[PDB]
Amino acid sequence: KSVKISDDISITQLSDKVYTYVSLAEIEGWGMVPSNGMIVINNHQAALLDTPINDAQTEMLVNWVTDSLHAKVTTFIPNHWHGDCIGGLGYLQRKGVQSYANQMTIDLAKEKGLPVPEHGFTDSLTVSLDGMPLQCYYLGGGHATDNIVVWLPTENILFGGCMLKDNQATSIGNISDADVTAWPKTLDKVKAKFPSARYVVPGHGDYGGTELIEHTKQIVNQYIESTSKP
Amino acid sequence: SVKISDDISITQLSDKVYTYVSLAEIEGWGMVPSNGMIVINNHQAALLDTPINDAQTEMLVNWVTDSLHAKVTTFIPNHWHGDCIGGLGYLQRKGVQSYANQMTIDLAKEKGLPVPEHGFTDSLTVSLDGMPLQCYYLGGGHATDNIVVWLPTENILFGGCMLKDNQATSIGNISDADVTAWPKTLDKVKAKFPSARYVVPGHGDYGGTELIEHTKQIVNQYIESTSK
Ligand code: NA
Ligand code: NA
Ligand SMILES: [Zn+2]
Ligand SMILES: [Zn+2]
Ligand SMILES: [Zn+2]
Ligand SMILES: [Zn+2]
Repeated sequence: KSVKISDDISITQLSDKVYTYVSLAEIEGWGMVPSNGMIVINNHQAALLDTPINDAQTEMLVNWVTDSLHAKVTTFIPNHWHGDCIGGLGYLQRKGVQSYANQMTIDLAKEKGLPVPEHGFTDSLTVSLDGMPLQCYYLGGGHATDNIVVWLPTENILFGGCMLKDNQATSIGNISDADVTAWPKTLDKVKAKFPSARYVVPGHGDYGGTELIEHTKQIVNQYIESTSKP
Repeated sequence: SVKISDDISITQLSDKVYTYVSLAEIEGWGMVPSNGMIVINNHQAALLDTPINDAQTEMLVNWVTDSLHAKVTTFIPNHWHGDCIGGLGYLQRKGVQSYANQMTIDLAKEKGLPVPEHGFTDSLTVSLDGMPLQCYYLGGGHATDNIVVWLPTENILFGGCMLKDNQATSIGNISDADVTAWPKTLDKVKAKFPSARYVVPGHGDYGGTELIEHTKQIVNQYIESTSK
């Protein structure tokens, strides 16, 4: 599977230009919790999709991109406003990395005093990494009201983020910012929009293929039934 | 209105916004003036539409540098026509970053024209070092991919070529127009920007929100004069 690049960070290469990382960080009362993200590389320029929970781990990751990939991190896109998405944005901004996100994520970050991504979109936005398309789509609420997905057309790889659960997952998880009623519909749109997905990376846990989508949908619907009757 | 050169003049609309008019010849029609915008924040500038060519674009960009002491770092074209992206080649050679309707990008690619970098489909708010540049695609009009750029902190709308100045009587170049969709787009624009202080068209004098209704009338009148 992966390769360690820190005592807490491991990385898995999915394609010549795409890698997915696993960042482990302690969360009070849950021990070391892993969160996923992506590193996309084109012409020695890199895009980081989600940051680890803090600056320190984000800096480790970016230093690896420089030291081992000989790439400069120029681009950043977060899945949503949670920590496993923008926990390291303060460091990236100190470093001059440009950012793009769902306009909803920007409003939420501003409202909450968190580091704020620069450019906001409402429907879709294809960020060009020196000619390589990183297609960002907001298809509706799910795990978080502002959650988006990032599709890499040239690679057939989808970083669906936290709205998607890994195959070993059995619970809906943290729903404090979720839109459980919209969530199954959002998954339906994801399924239909990216039928050629070869790799599908969730916000936490092992990546897989398109089955993660149906897997997640069953979890949300089971959650809905469980908390509705009797 | 200040003269930048014999073929380019610029008018300041607010502390942070300027509108330029550059004159270039259209094969078979003579000299035609086209409009664009210069928005400035913390010595960084956004150019909305470029003159018809690299030469004129470079002239304008050096003036922003020397007279306005701002560096152009950002670019947004109204659509794929020359009066929007004619000087994109030069801008890209200068390291200027660009955002545009995805439609504009696809059109520029299929035509072998300079291609903007980042494409959006509904709306996009570009941050000029904190100053918002709100871009919206509200439907086809003068061109199928035409958008508008709203400056919320200024109440200034660069509507582009989908809008005509007050003196206009004709619909103008409609070779890439979506005439039947156009009035519907103007309705969407009207409902969306009732607070406009300045409304700048792709060609002609800028005015107020009245250019939107005026244009709707021109497009409708056109539809009539060709249906008798
Ligand atoms: Na993440
Ligand atoms: Na123009
Ligand atoms: Zn989350
Ligand atoms: Zn998460
Ligand atoms: Zn045009
Ligand atoms: Zn025009």
